[PDB]
Amino acid sequence: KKGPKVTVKVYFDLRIGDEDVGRVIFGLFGKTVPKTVDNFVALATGEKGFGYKNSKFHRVIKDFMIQGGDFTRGDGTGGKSIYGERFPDENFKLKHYGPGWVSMANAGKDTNGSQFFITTVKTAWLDGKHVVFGKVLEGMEVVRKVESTKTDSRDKPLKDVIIADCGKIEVEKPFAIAKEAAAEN
Amino acid sequence: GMVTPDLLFAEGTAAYARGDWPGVVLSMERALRSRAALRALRLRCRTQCAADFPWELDPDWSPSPAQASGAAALRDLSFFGGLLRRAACLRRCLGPPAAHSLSEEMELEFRKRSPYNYLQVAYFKINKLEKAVAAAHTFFVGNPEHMEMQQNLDYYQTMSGVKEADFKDLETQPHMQEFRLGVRLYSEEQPQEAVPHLEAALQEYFVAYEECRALCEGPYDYDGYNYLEYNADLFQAITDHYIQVLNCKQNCVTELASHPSREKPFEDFLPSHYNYLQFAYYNIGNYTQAVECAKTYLLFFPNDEVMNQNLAYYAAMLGEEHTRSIGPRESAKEYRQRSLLEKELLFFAYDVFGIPFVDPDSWTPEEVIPKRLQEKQKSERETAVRISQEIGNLMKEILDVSRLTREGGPLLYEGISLTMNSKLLNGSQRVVMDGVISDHECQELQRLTNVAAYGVTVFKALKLGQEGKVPLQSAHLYYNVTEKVRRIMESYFRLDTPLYFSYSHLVCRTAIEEVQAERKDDSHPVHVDNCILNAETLVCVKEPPAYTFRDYSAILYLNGDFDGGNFYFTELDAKTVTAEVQPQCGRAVGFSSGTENPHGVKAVTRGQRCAIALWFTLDPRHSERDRVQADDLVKMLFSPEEMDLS
Amino acid sequence: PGPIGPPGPR
Amino acid sequence: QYERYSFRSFPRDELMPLESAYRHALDKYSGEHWAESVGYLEISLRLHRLLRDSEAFCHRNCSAAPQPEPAAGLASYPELRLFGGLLRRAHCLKRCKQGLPAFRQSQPSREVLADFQRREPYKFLQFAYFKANNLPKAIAAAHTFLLKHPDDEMMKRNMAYYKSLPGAEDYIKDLETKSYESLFIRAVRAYNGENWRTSITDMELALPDFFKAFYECLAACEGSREIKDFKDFYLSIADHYVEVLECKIQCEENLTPVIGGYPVEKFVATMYHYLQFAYYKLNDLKNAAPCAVSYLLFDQNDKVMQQNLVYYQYHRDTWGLSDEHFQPRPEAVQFFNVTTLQKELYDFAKENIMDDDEGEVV
Ligand SMILES: *[C@@H]1O[C@H](CO)[C@@H](O)[C@H](O)[C@H]1NC(C)=O
Ligand SMILES: *[C@@H]1O[C@H](CO)[C@@H](O)[C@H](O)[C@H]1NC(C)=O
Ligand SMILES: *[C@@H]1O[C@H](CO)[C@@H](O)[C@H](O)[C@H]1NC(C)=O
Ligand SMILES: *[C@@H]1O[C@H](CO)[C@@H](O)[C@H](O)[C@H]1NC(C)=O
Ligand SMILES: [Fe+3]
Repeated sequence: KKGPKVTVKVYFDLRIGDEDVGRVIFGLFGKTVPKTVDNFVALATGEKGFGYKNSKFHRVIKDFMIQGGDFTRGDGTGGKSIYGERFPDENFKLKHYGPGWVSMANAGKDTNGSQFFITTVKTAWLDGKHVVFGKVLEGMEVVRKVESTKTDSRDKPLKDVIIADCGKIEVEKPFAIAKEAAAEN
Repeated sequence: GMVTPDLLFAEGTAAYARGDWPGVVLSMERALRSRAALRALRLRCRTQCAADFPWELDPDWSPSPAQASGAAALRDLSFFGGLLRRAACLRRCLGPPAAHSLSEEMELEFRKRSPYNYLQVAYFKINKLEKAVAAAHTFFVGNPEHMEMQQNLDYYQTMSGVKEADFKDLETQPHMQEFRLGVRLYSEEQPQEAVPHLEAALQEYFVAYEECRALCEGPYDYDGYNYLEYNADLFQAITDHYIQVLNCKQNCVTELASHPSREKPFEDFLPSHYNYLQFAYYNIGNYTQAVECAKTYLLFFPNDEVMNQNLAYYAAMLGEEHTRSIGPRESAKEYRQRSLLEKELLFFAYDVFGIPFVDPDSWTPEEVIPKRLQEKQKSERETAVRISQEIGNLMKEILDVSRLTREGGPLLYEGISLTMNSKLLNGSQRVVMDGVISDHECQELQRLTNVAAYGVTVFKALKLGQEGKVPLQSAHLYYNVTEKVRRIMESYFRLDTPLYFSYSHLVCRTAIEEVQAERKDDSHPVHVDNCILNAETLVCVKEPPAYTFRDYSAILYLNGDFDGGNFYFTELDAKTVTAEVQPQCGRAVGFSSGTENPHGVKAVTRGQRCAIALWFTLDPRHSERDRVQADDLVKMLFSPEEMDLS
Repeated sequence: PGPIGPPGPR
Repeated sequence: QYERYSFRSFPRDELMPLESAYRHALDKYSGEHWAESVGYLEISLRLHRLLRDSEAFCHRNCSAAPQPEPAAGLASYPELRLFGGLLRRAHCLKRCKQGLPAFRQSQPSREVLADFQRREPYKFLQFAYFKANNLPKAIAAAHTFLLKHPDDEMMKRNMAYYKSLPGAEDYIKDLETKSYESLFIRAVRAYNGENWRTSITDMELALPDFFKAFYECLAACEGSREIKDFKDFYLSIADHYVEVLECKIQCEENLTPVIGGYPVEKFVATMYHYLQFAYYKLNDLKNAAPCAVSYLLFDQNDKVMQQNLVYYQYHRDTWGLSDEHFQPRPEAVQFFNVTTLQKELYDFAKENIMDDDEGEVV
């Protein structure tokens, strides 16, 4: 089986208000989609002042996905990249094969910002519109825990979900992965 | 690794906000250099890969009996072997293809020379006034409608340290500067100093033309999200891409002839070079070059009377043997021959595939245009002359001049009545008509939009009808009514130019009664279909984020069984209301989409609101691309023609 | 006993 | 389901999109209505054949045409000549496709076309036939599916049960059969039965049919692709061709006949081997020598044929031969050139064009 090669890994630590529910490890495809992995890694490491630290998930719609990455405004209208404000779509070489595939959220065409979502079920109606650049490697149980928190009519979680930390883990040898669902022990 | 320009530009803008002048100078200079280096790299390997693997030519095809199939296969294999060799060479230079891509907002930022604005402020703040005045002059040349730049340059010039000669342009192309300098020197009657500048301008022009032609092989331009339904086979995809590339190469002619100081390009750029040169050479006393330049001018416009008189006078002054000895310049000959061949190919594609081409040159002979296109052009000329004569008669029979010369219209079809003209609607370029379609047509279109569910385009409706999901009579009626509205609206407003489609969709709006709580906010703010409404300063900016080519707008309503949903025309401050129209069946409101007609729609309180929205263009380059395919589909579906299968 | 037939997708 | 089929006169009663007919057939299949599902599956098969034949007829008028010679000046600009010729060919294709009845319906998706190519529908068909008391057609359809896929689990069980059934030992036939296959079988039988002229006639009929089918199959592979990256002119024109080239490379093997459950290896060289022996036994070496040279062209590591060549060479003057009777037949040379060029181009493009952004999972 042929699969994409992962080049960098990033980690998040999540907190639901007061409990620390765990750590999530993403592995990003840097040789397939560069300039989109770079934006994510730069914003995670916080090397330019602004970053994902102390940000929040604002859409936890059940059985669909969890979205976050708006560090400027509380709602889902803010966010900026390192290449200005918005940058164009690169290539749709990968699809949404199942749970745990990370992708870029956009409000039209060529409007990628800094907001991402993690799909929890297979979404084949989104292919060709959103650009996919990663896959969840560890901590699928934490994603499942966050997906089941109580929401409201606008999908804003009643208790806040906070990225209490974010960083970067280096990979010495690129390796391929399977183009299917992930983990789910 | 030549960091991309936009990352450095963002760094510089942030530093400017913070107040770190060394940061902005460092970052902005790096951004400029990075853009230049990437452009030079692209130019260098495109030229190198073209010169390593030249195109082969074996057009001696043989239709040998029982051997035509294999010969065709071998010919295709020759062509694609050559293509793959060039692609491998290009790939092994260029490097990472992510570096040469940047958004359109950044391109707009770079074409207006914003980094020079930032740099001049920074340089003044850190006392480098020479570079400050250079940057200020470059920015001022780029944008001529800035009084702030003018006063800044005044302040710099009064201060001791800088002179008049310090004003050097850091961005404009060399051939344009040489031409402008030589033409200015000509206008002061100093022919001795005019010829070397003009000859340098000619040489630079040819070099810059070759450089621009090699940067035109970029990505294909899918119109929006239509890359998800692109179904062209190999030889049709190649043809579409090549026609686009050729069109760009031909439009490089009108781009090398434009300067930001002028609002239109120079007319007849290259022949004008020769026109100036011949008279300057004559005034010097060099007759041989004079007759040579006259002869190379006559090769573009071969029937001119003035230049023929000049050549006859020179030849009388000279001897006939010398005149018959000399001929035109060879660079001009090669230029002209290649241009004619490319134009022939582009006009053929326009005739057959329906892909429009607007000629950038006024020296093209009529022999390179097919007969169908010539008939169409003659018809357009005749209608323009007729419209002008009618307007002249009306003005003889004479805001009010505007309200009269360009408002009355014949209203071709029957049953269409003028409900409100512009005066009763408080403005200019306004009309409300009634009875564009009957009730049965409205019901059929309503069924079309209810079943297929909400913007549905005419091409998409035709495809859906072909599959079987919607009735086909509905799709054909949709197509018919769109074309009918276009014709009536073009005839009402007294237009001499033809009118082209831009976009159209059928939309239904539903009211939800469970989300009406505390809903005091308006459904949609006042806007202008042309530019972005800045109500804060009561101005409008025509910018590439907005659809600046749209000229006229129209809406026709298909039902009146709801409450709310009014349409109003409003003033620029976006508060007061000037006129309101009540949607009904068959009522059409049409207006010019400029900045003199800001409009808005209210919220629907309950019911169903369904209408058609249409936008039209006067620029043939910006025509609806999906309309050609819809026309082909209609011809195929409703006017079949077999081909003698026996 | 009986040939196996495919499950009906639609 | 191919008796009432004619390309020239296709009934206007059953002209519907291929996808809709397939959808209705599967809907009735899941509804336990067998007769209607049989009818609709047969309709969809006939529609697929009509689409394929229309495409073949269209690609013959345009590409295989005499060339217009342009003026003397255009001979100094090679790129414009090449792409103007491509433009003219594309226009001829588009103009020719509008007039054919099969192209004025809605065209199917790539998934459905690949699905039909993989002979999947036949699965359903065979089951349906069993439920309508059509045992001979049931075993025929099972055999037709099994012929393309020999490693399926359920189909082997079905075929074992069918073969257990009495009488049904002689209805085994391939429903998707070709002309050259039957001609080859007949000629082989004649050769084995000590008769030479009949074998010669049948093989000489079979060769051009194979070549015509091969070139139509090559021309049918130049289809569309799905757009997923936005590259420059030469870099994207050369990515479409690489997919087309994969499909073309995998095309001589699909047309090879299968006898006894094993594909016949070296089909064209085998034809020439048979032809050469038959011509020898009639002492007509004037036709026996070129076939031997053609066989040696296709397979250069056969000592038997090289010895035969020596035998023919040394007797040149006895039978009055000329050097003109020592070259390969031209059709074989064309076949050899096309196949070898395709393999070389694909091997080249699998080192310089195709990106390395993937790997094997471990
Ligand atoms: C005319 O100009 C050409 C080139 O500019 C020069 O070679 C020639 O000597 C000139 N003729 C005279 C009479 O000066
Ligand atoms: C559309 O207009 C054409 C041209 O007159 C006409 O033949 C056709 O019947 C019309 N279709 C309708 C009314 O559905
Ligand atoms: C291609 O089709 C047209 C349509 O009638 C026909 O006139 C022409 O002869 C055909 N071309 C060839 C080479 O048969
Ligand atoms: C076809 O192959 C033969 C066998 O070597 C060779 O002589 C001929 O040049 C080839 N023709 C091509 C490659 O066009
Ligand atoms: Fe509007």
